[PDB]
Amino acid sequence: GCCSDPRCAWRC
Repeated sequence: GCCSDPRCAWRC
């Protein structure tokens, strides 16, 4: 999950 994974979570 984007919002879960820190490397994606910033985009969320």
